[PDB]
Amino acid sequence: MKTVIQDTADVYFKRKSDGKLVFTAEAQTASFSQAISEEKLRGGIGNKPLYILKSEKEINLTVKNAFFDLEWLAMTQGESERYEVEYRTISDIYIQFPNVSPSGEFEMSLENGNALAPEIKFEALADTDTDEMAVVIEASR
Amino acid sequence: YDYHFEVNGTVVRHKNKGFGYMERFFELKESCDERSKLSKKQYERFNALFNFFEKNGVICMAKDAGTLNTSIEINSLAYHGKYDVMKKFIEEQSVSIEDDYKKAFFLACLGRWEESYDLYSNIILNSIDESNGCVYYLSQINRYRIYQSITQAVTQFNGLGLLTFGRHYKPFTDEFLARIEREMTNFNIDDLFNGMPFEFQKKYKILEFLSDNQFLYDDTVKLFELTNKVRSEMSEGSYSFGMSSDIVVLLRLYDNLRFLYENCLWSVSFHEFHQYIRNSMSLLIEKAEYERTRDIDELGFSFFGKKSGFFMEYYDFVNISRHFKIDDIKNLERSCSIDKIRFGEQEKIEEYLVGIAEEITKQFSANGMNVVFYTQFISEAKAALYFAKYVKLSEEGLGKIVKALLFYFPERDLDIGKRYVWLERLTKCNELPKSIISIIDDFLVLQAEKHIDQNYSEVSSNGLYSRDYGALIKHFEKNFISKRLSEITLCLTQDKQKQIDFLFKLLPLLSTNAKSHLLSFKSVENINDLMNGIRIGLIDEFTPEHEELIIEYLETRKVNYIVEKEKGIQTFSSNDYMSTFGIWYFLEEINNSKMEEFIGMDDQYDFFVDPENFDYKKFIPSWLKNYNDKLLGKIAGNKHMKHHVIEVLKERVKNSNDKRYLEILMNYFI
Amino acid sequence: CSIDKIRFGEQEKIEEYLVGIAEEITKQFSANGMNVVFYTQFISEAKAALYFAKYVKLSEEGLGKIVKALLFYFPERDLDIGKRYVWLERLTKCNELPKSIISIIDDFLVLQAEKHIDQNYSEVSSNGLYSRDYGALIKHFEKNFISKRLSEITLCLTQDKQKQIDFLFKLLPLLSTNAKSHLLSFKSVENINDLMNGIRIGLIDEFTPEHEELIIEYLETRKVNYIVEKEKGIQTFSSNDYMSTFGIWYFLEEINNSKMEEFIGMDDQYDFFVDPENFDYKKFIPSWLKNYNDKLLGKIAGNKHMKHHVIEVLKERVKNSNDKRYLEILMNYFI
Repeated sequence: MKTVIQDTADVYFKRKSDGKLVFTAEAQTASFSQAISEEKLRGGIGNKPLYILKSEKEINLTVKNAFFDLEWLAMTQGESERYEVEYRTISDIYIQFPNVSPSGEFEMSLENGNALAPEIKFEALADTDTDEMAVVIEASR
Repeated sequence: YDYHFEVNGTVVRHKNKGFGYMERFFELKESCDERSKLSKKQYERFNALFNFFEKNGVICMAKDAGTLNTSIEINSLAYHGKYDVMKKFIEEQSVSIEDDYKKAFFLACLGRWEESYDLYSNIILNSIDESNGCVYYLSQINRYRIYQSITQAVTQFNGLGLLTFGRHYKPFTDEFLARIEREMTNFNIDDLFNGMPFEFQKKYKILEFLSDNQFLYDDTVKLFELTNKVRSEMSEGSYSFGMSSDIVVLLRLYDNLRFLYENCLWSVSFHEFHQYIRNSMSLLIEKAEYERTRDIDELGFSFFGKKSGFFMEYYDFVNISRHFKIDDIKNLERSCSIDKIRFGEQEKIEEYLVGIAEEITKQFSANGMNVVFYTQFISEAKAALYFAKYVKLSEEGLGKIVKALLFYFPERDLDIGKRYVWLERLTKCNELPKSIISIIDDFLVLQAEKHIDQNYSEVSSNGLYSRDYGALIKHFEKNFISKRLSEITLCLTQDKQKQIDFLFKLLPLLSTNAKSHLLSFKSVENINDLMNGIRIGLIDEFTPEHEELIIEYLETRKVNYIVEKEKGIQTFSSNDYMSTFGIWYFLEEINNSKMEEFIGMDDQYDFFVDPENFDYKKFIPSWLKNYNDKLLGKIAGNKHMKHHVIEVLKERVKNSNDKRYLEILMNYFI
Repeated sequence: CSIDKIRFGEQEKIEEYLVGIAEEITKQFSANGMNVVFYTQFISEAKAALYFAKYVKLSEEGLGKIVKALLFYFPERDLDIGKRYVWLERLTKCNELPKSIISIIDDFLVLQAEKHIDQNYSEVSSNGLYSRDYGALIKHFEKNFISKRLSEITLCLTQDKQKQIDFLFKLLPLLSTNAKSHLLSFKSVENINDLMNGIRIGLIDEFTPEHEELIIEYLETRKVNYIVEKEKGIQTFSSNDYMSTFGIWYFLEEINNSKMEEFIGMDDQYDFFVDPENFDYKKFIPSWLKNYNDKLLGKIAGNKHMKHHVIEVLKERVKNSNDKRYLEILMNYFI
């Protein structure tokens, strides 16, 4: 007999200037892609005296089953911005992504919203001064 | 469409603009005190609904779910292969139509298609007063499917059957086929659901996909997207939490299998579903193999520790041995190696294999059974035995499997060449108990006795003969010289001329007492004695007599080459094992000074004869195409050979790389 | 797959389609704006077309029109400063840069310079690419580009323009000699970030003792913070790979100070180079091999002690996995 085990992760997306919880949802996937690019970035010998180690890093996250905060909804509906994300996956870890950007796209379903496309993507933004893309905290098992 | 009932068993609201009737159901399900306030009839209805939902796997709403331990159980004797229990139920009496509807499916599984068609025709008539449309609708669909199966099998048995079998057995009489052709004409299955009453079209809309082109129609398209997503997630290097894109595929496949088998729908035995199962199992196997060799991440190692939700079990074993042909498993093995992906619940797998062996043993008692059952069962029994090497069997269960494999198991499709491969694969996972070697000895004794009549030539699709069984016995156990097989060696006269050569090839387990008769009639040839005798032993080295015996061959093939060497033609001898002696020069198996004269006739002859002197710019990849162990070790002992072989392997890896050129490379050279 | 092997036909209607998309974007975003219900169902197609237009050969005028809309009028909500450069580089590399496009990248740079007048505006990328990448892309095709307007804006700074000073310093090679002197009088190498920008610009060829002292201070403070953090489970994952660069410098003997040996245990890639003989060996992430320069790969393969285990790691990653780069670095550079 087969038995399937399915874990879950809770994601909290909120604002920066305040602790205003924008919303909470589950976890679907995370892509950490660090690599380099074509030869146009570095051509000939160039900087022969010193090695420069180019590292293009991207941190994408996908989220489903997201409901928006009632108080935040009321505040924003009645009349640029930098946000943050916190994970609470299971031991259990505390993933914190500061300064994330919410991407997204509108999809129209023929069957009046079959699965209702509740997928939201975040991309980690790296500033010239800030460097902590993600902070991981370890707690009791 | 008010809710989504996801495959994991969680309900999520979709529109539900009115009062939520599903969440309020789970409220009463959780709180026992709130269930008391319901009326008596409503309380009984609540109990009946709770039983149905619990049996179907519905758990709770999406939000209040948490960790979910989803379980799968298929309660169908047809799925597990309990053929004897199916026959017992068929032969017994039917209490009602609900038992006949399952007896018809059991008959269809067993292969008695005509009886199942007649029983379905009866059920269509005896399902009028009972006034339940589900049985009538399913009986119509199943009868249509069985008629399609019969008309398809007729096209094969009256087609290639002249060479497929030879007897050209027609199990369907020419009058039954005409009757089903008359009755099943202008059926128009597509117009079967629309003709039913409007109440039926609304109560049982979910059954509309059966009698339609929709049968595994949307499922295939939805599986295509899931396969694309799963393949993309294995190349971008990304993780997945909760219900991954592959776990959805597994749960959806085991939903379809359960729905088809537990409802006795014959449509589970067609092409649109067979391809679906093949694709789902291939994707799941690939995804399981990928996890075992995942790349360690800077944060992903701690970010996602477990990362696993799959483990091959008895259900996977049966779905792989019943829906995968032998060829498909053959390509899959070389690409993905499941030897590290172990199978669990091996007690149930052992029971399944023992049942397959028991069936294959019984069916040669008469060997005149239903032909369709044989055609559908030999493929499944030819794959479970091919697949048992990945499962650790046990004593006295493996004995029966090796019994049935090396016994009354159809020779027309499991000839001795493939039989030896099956046996060696089975023994790979095991350690070859003593009883197994005794059974192999018995097979050898009966096979030796069989060819005593006139010839009994060992026709094998593969290039492996009966000698390979004894060779494997001695390679794994160099102590099998038992007296019983020698009781036919020298106790019989050495004038049969066919048993003589068979004991010649089975020589390594034969002693000098047997030799005095068996080797007496046999003599020494040019290389024929070497090709037969020393190929399996009894000399094992180029003895002083061989020092001159090879002299004849070295000049016979030398003049044979010279005839077309002084003019130039294709009359060179096809017996190219003269290269082997040249090859034997390289691996310390030829130390003759006259072999410097034969250099120049074969491009690879001086290649092997001259381990360093040979000009290695002349070296060619083709000399390594068919190759073995000690020569592999002999490049590793010659640095200059190795220097050119690594170069040619790299050039091939850049020019023509397909599968094997790195296969030769990585095992050595470093 | 390999779409580059796929060869496209009718590269005159595709060019017209892309030019029409660029015209639509320019018209809508040069005015007050686009309709919100129409912006939803058009921008996804425009982004896809401008990203997929790398395999199409466009003319000089069409390329200029497309670049002038991919840099100026494409909203920052969709295409940030990083993805914008990543999409412009595909168009630039596939052609020979007809010199009409370099003048547009220069205009984009001068627009960013004007934007940088305010103190609180900082570029937010997502790949690690900024305007300095645009400046290096411009130099990759034209070797001198003594900029006119960039030099003019550089010759206007004061002591209260530190953000403008930093931005102009990150684009040093595009400035003229007068602008170079005026800016270099206004700032000097004083920080790890400034030191990195100096090497990328091409100023510090040799590390003076002051640079070594600053690097040692950076390592010491990093060790102090690491010891502070280890009391808890917090382990920060940064985006600047300075520790790896220090190890790569030590391995190549670009520095001659042995005190880097003390700071072992702060990183795993760092200890792989500072103390390769005592590295843990299976704390080695194989993907590091995919980033190193070919000269770095050759020098790593030169060290036989490192080579002995790196060959096994690469063999394991090649036989089990399936990637062209891994086997390539295995067979050309390694054994």
